[PDB]
Amino acid sequence: DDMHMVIRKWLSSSVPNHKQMGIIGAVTMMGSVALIECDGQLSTLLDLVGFCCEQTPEVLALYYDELANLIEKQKGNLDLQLLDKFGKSLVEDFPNDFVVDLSPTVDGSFLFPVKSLYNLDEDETQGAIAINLLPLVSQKRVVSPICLSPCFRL
Amino acid sequence: AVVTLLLEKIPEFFFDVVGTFGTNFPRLIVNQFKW
Repeated sequence: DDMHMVIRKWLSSSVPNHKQMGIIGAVTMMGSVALIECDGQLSTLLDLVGFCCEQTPEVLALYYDELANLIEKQKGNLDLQLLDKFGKSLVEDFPNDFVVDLSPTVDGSFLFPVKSLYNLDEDETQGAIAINLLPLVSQKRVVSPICLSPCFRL
Repeated sequence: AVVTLLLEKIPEFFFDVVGTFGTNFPRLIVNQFKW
């Protein structure tokens, strides 16, 4: 945890890299806590991870991917309560990133709307259509942590 | 409060900070780097 405290510098940004290595180390040290006194050093050195995640870029997506790899690697262990404390605010960021609407046949603006005229690709196996993966994809410019692939993996 | 001041900052109790209050004025100051 002092190495990741050193990675706190890495997480802060030593160079063009080391922020990535920070989150790989952070989630790896986190999964060792998944199977108190060390719960406080966990959350303080987690808030920097949330900070770099709160910073705009794909460094949030990497935090998502890493939590996905942690659930994938240790499945029988890692009880539900500990990981729920870790991610329930990262899971629930997908189905409300944009999909809270009612009639998805409209376009809104759907910025750069090439598929305002042909939306709603072929699945049809549902009973509601709120935005259905369209509106976050509209504006898109995302690294698909945004109700998309790395977030769906978690 | 102010960025160089004392009362809301670590320098309020730094006039009588001790070896135990060393990493206490440095605790609230140490909180100002997360996020």
